[PDB]
Amino acid sequence: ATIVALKYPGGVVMAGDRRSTQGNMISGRDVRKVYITDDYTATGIAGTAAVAVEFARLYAVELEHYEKLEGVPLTFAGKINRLAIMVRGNLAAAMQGLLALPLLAGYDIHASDPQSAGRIVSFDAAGGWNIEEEGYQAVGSGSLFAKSSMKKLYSQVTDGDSGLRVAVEALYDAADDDSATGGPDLVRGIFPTAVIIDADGAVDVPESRIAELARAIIESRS
Amino acid sequence: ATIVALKYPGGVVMAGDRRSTQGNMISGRDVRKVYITDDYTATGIAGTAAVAVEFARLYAVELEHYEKLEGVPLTFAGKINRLAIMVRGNLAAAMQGLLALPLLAGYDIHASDPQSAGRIVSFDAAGGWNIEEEGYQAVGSGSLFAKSSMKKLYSQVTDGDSGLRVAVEALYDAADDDSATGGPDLVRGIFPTAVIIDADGAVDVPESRIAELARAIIESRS
Amino acid sequence: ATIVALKYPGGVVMAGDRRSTQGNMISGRDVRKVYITDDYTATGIAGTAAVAVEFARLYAVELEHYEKLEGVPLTFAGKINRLAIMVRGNLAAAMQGLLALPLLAGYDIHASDPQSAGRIVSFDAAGGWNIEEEGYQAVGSGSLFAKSSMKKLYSQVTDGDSGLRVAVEALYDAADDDSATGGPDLVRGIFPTAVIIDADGAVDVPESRIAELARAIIESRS
Amino acid sequence: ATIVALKYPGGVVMAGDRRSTQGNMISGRDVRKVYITDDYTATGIAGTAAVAVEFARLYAVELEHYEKLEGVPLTFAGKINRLAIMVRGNLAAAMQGLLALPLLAGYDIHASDPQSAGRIVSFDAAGGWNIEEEGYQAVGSGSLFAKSSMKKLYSQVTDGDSGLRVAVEALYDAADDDSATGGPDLVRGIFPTAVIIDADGAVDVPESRIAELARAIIESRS
Amino acid sequence: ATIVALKYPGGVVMAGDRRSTQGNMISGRDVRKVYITDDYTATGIAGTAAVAVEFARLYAVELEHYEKLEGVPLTFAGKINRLAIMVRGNLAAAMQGLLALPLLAGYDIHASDPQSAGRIVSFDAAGGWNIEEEGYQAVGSGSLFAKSSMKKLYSQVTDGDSGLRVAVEALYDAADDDSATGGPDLVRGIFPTAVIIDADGAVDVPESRIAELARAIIESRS
Amino acid sequence: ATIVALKYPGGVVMAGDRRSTQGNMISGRDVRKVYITDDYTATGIAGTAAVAVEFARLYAVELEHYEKLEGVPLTFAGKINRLAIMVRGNLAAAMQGLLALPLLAGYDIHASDPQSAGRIVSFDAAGGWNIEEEGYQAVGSGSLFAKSSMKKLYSQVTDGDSGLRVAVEALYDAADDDSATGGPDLVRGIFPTAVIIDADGAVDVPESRIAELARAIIESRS
Amino acid sequence: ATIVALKYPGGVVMAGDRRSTQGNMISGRDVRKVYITDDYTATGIAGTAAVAVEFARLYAVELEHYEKLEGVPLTFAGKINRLAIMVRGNLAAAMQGLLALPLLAGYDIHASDPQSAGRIVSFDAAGGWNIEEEGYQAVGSGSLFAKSSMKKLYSQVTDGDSGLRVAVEALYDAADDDSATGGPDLVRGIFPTAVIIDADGAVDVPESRIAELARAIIESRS
Amino acid sequence: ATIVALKYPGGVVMAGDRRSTQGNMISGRDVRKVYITDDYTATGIAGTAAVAVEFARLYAVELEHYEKLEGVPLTFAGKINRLAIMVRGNLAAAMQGLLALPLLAGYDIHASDPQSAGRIVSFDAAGGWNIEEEGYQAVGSGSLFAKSSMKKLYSQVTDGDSGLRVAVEALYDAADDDSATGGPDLVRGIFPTAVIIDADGAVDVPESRIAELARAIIESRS
Amino acid sequence: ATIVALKYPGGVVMAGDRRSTQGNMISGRDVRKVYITDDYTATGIAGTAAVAVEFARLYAVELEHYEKLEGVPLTFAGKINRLAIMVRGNLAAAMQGLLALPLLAGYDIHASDPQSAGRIVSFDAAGGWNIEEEGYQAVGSGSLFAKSSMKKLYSQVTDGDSGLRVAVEALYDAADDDSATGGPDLVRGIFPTAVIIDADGAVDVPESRIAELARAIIESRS
Repeated sequence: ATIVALKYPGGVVMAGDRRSTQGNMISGRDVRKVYITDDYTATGIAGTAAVAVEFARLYAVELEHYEKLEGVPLTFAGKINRLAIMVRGNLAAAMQGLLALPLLAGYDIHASDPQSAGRIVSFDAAGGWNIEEEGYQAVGSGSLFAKSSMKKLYSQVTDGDSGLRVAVEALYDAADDDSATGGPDLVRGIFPTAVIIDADGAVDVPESRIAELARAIIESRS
Repeated sequence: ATIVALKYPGGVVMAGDRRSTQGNMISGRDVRKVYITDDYTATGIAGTAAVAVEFARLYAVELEHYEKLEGVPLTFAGKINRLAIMVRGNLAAAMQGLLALPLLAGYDIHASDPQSAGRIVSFDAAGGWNIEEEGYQAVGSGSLFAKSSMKKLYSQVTDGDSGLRVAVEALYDAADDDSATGGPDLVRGIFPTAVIIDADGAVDVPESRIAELARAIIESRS
Repeated sequence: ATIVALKYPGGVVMAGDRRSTQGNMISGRDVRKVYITDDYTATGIAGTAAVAVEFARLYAVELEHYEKLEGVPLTFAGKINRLAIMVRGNLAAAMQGLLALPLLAGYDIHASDPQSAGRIVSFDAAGGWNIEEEGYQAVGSGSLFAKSSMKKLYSQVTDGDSGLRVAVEALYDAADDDSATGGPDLVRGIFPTAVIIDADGAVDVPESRIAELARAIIESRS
Repeated sequence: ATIVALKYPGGVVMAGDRRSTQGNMISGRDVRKVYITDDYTATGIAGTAAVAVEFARLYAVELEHYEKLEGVPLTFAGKINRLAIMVRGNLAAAMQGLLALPLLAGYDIHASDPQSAGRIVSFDAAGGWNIEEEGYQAVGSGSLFAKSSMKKLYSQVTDGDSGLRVAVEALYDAADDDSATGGPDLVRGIFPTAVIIDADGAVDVPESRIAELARAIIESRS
Repeated sequence: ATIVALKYPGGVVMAGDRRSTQGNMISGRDVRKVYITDDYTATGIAGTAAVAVEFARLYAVELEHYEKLEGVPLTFAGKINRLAIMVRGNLAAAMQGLLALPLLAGYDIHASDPQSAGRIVSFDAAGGWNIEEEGYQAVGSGSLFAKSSMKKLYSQVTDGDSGLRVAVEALYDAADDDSATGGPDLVRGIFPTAVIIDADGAVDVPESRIAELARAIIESRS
Repeated sequence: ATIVALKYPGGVVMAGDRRSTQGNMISGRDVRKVYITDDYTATGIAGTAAVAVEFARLYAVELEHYEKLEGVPLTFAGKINRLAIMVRGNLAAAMQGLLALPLLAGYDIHASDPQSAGRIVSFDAAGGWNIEEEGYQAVGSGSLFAKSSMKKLYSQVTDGDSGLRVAVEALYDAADDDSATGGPDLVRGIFPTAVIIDADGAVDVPESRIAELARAIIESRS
Repeated sequence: ATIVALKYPGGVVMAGDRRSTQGNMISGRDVRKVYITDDYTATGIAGTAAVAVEFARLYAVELEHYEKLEGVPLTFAGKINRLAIMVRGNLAAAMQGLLALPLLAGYDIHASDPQSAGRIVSFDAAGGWNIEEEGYQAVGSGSLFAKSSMKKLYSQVTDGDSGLRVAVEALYDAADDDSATGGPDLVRGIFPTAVIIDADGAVDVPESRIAELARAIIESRS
Repeated sequence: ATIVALKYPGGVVMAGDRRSTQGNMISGRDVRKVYITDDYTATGIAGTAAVAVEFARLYAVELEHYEKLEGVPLTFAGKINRLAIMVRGNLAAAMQGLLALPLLAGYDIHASDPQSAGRIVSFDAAGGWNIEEEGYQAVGSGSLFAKSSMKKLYSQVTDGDSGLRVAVEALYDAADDDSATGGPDLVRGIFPTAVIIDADGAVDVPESRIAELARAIIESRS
Repeated sequence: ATIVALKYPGGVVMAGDRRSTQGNMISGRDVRKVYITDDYTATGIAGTAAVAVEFARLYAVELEHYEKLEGVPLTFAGKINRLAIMVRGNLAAAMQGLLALPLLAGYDIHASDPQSAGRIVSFDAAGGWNIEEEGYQAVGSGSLFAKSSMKKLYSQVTDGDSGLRVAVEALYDAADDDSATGGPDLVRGIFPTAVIIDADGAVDVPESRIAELARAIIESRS
């Protein structure tokens, strides 16, 4: 399990792997771990799937409920506070073993500079949150390898396509260096899913672009 | 870690994977686990590498020492007894965690029927040994998947090439179903190693044949 | 504690940090961890210093004793076997907490190709050894960060100076990403020590070259 | 984590480091640990960030709520009592491992002598509080080194700039003597944050002054 | 218990406190912890007295025995090795609770520069040794406070008297900041003992000089 | 921590030390441990400060509340019962480690003989109370030494000044024999605080008298 | 169990109680705990009687054996070393519960000043020894009370009778303050035993003198 | 702690010691343990004082409350039932260590024979009660010795004075045979307290009679 | 199990009960526990019978062996030392549960006064021994009751018959007060065994005298 997210001028990208493992045996091959909560942010949870899907659904439901009740969407700080409270409320279950660490990436429509409106937030096991400002952040088992790869590869990010390519390459490096992370599948045609958030909203990247990027990266590495 | 061995008319084949993992992180990519002790048998040990290489070297040294002292090679039963004693003498270290389960495949030159002279022997953690007679046997973490694949694929074994193809396909299935087993590497050009033992002795299969077999299997599975 | 070693055409380089920490408090600022055993190989041990210096001295003494007794130096395989036996004999003390993982880099004078005569060997806690062939290897607390940095930076290695620069940059990255690794000191003038082994023997890199390389890297990163 | 605070004629200064470490790996590089609750006092919490930010926000909210309800600000003794109750109410979580030790520095507008109106209060893990009167106090992992440095350097404090320089030098010494404390960053341009409280209220020290002070201290130490 | 030692041009000084405490109750008031082994070095052990006196006597006896047997005194490296072996041989008793950490200070008569012939060696609990080169080192319960005081006060060391004054001031600071360290006694006339080693040998500082230095320091601090 | 109290004809005196220690390190140098609850009695608590200040404040608040509600002050037996109930209600926290043993000294205005109206009450950890009648009582870590000193020195008590001198001498002896008790400070000018209760009420002894008494005692002991 | 010993001009006295208690029940009423080893020293052991008598007999036997073998008595330092070795050799039994702490008092015939030839040595549980120089020392359960009493009463010691009276008074105070120490028995006529060592040798004090001293002390205390 | 009670024609006597011990150290010298609940019975509790005084006060309060509510005193069986319920309700605290075993002695005014109206009741730790009919009963640490002494001495009981003398002698024997029981004090003038209950009610024995009885017993034993 | 022994002018008597109990069930009714080792002393062991008989036989064998080897009987001190060594050598088995506490009574033929030549020695579980001088001593489960009875009844001992009667009465009292001690049996005719030692040697008391004494005591108690 590895989820990466980096900031590019005018938006933010988010991607994750598609592998679920029960110990050392592979259980899933195309598991989806990146979800869209509402128009201008997406979340990704690494850990137990049973807690991850529940957290995603509950976060989306709470955001929609508040928006319907008050008539206006929550501010970014309010969303961060709600997610932090949700994470903190599961500390006992995390101690038992039901651990889920989410990653939040969104676009701030109430920012003076649209080019620097992208935000990346990481959460701790105890509920603490920190706003990422180095331009990238990764979570999961292979987070360290992906973070090092992004540290070296962030100099080539200029637009959305460059950021997507860097994210795919970081995921490939994490899968190469970690046995719990699943790389691109050229036999079954399974590729990581990505979400791009910009001023127009959050959209889902088509599988064709990710397939071409993965094929190009594999050819280059050969 | 997965090592497979099956019997074909006129000989016996033996193959294993090339992956070493320290927990969940990949440490090796072309680790060799199949060794040739003397002319008419080869061994393969799955488990801790530090114990596996030591066991292989010690077994070869003991066989050579006996052959030099007495002037004649040991019988197959004597070799099985020596290997069983060696395995039994390491039970305390196996209990602590230094476990090594070897697999023995050899050719009996003192058999009435040369076509049925192949032998496969499996060893337990307590030193018990059993002569395999179903025609195939696998050891390691992904032994069950490989054994099922060989159970379905043993009907197509007629000669050495068919047995080698079946072994490679079983290793591929085990790597597909197990995250601790490494499949063929089309980027770095790493392929499993195989040893063929027949009436002329034990030889090492060239990497080119294994590469072509793996490529054909991958193309067929696509 | 971080020690790195990579292979370049015609030799091999080896370097390590200069930090000793007692828990979370800094105890040493210029600790030397890379030692020269004899003419054509050098070793580096990461872990408890009391065991590291003892292991280095004992290995050098054993090599010199064998060379004096037999009149010829040991082969590389013999040196690897001796070091593996020494590491394996300390497993109980390592279990208690006195752990020391050495890294071996040397030059093989009995190789057909002088340009590919460099060797890098890594040792496990149980005494297992593996010959490194990816071109680089790192040990210590910050080994992962240095290994990722070398994975990205190995494409620029052409000669000794390039390899030394890559090693220094990898050490700098490891110190940046790890609080237990000490980076270059521009106030006290403390810089990591490096050893270069080639066909002419093993020599110690002067501090001036490492100082200039570290200053250039710091200026580039600014 | 290290937070220092000392008293100068006519006010009080407060500063802290910008390092967050998850065990031995660095997680944050510009973490803010000094916060302003209201006009005439500021607080600093060392320990778990998830508890520290919550404590700061809750203390500020409680003070504002009381001021709005009663129409007058709380006395200094009342603020100390409220903070002590808040600290005491978290003793079980501190026993489990969620420990947070705050440091309180403020200006008493109801004092006969304005020059001696500065107050420094330290809190224990059990909720006990003591008013600091030696002129300085430090909390965190590297509190001892900073306290010794301030013990030697307090003789040069005459005004606000002298106190700020002494605080920065004490933080530098603590970072030098402790691996968990982050010193000034000349590459990324990260410097410790400081807050100055005087008769006109609590203000935030601009980063430029701290940068010049740190550069001067580094040059002097060279 | 606190023992300090610092280097001055042309020699080395060594001093320690005179307090023995059984838990929280004071048992001794003039305990001697600095001993002279032979002509050109002195040792000081902090910890259990029953082990400290035994270690001092055994070290002196071993040095004298070697000098009598071989006719020449041991080199400094040999003395360090012997002391390290002695410390390492007591690791089990230290684990039970009989811990003794010695501090070694000596003068090297076989050095090119007489002004830089002073040496300070510190030993770890596991037997590891490191040659001190910052110019000072302290051991005992209040070692940190004394080390910080010496860090600030080392700039005034020019000769033997300055070094002695700095050592006495550091001991006074350690006694002030630590309840297990005994300061100067103006009622019973008990003062710390000091040993000065120079090119002429190791001598014992008379109590009168230490008394005057302590009185001057107390008057200055008033 | 040591608090002493003895009876003299016409009143009662009470005094305590000014040292707070966190294990073996000194944390406070002028901590106040003797408090005045109301007109005709004072209390002193030895142990955890966080519990001691809370107990003193709560006892004073309860006494004032009862006096305001009923219009008449509580009898001495009622005050003893209230304090015993308060002590008994904290037995679980004392078992965990939050132990606080108070000492009560007061003047009974409803006694037939004004000269024998002084009362001293000691409390146990389980809430039991006993009225002291030997003429003196001490509590704290160094209670035994102070009690022995008062046993020898009680023959010289004739009036208030004699009792104060005896109490100061007992505190000095306790500080001499105990490392957790702080004696008079001739450098920082810190002296123990004392409270005198007589027929006119409870008053605080000025620091000048205690300073002169301590100086005279120190001169006599020299 | 309480044994006291103090120094007077021209000799040294030693005395102990006569009570043995099995838990809380009295088992003995006239147990002797002070023994004479040879001419110029006597010893007293507090703790388990079965170990105490054995230690006394063994010490006397060893001293006599050495004197007979070498023809000259051991020096005082040699006797101290032998007793320390004997105490150290029983550390395991002391840990189990068979603890015996001896007290050594003797006269040095090889001293320049006969008036200051008295010596008092105390031993720790780990075998450490310290020469007493305050003029008095007590061991046993009620050692603290006796030591405080001697601290106050040492000013009246001028000769042997004064020292004996002070020792008897200290024993009486220890018995008064400790329930495990037996005071003088006026019904059965049991009184503590004392030994006086001077330039003429060690002699046993007659019971009549101790009886008169105890009666006078009891009458004075009435 | 020892409390004795025996029956004589026409009444019943009750007495107890005056010693309180905290482990092995004496804490009290004239502690009162025999109390009068109402006109025709008295109680004595041995064990923790904090529980003993509380039990005595609560029993007296309950008896007075019932007498005031119903207008008639409780029967003896009702009093026994109430005391048994009170003892049974404290079983958990007794299990923790807060054990208190009371002894009840009273006079039955509703009995046919006034000469045999005395009653002695003993209570167990579980709340069980038994009416004593052998003529005597003792409780406390030294209960066995006192019971044996009363077994031998009960033949001389004819009236109140004889019973009082027998009780005092039994207490003296218990104090002689037990170190936790305090005998008569001829120095401080402390003697055991006794209560005599007859047809006229319960009265307190004056100290003079007990003093004369103790002096006569001591003289006889001499 | 109860064994008693008391001293009378001109000799010493020794007696014990005849009951063996396995927990709470009676196993033996006439078990003999008093044995004669040699002419002038007898021993009695209380505890495990399997150890008691072995100890008696071994002690007798050792005494006879020494007497035969040297030609003269051992002194009383030598016998005490041998018995103490034998008891001390069984401390581990006693800790497991095989406890045996012997009682020694003998006649000293080498004493100046024949009337005071009787000796009684008691031994502890750790091997310590004490010579009894109060005139009586008892061991076993009911030792306390017998000792109290002898304390009251020792005033009537004038000769052998009086001592025997006192011993029988003490045994009867111990059996009455203890359920593990067997009293005289008037149905089966079982009575305690006694041994009388005087100047003429040790003899066994006939059962008729003990029967008459027990019958007289029973009649008197009726």
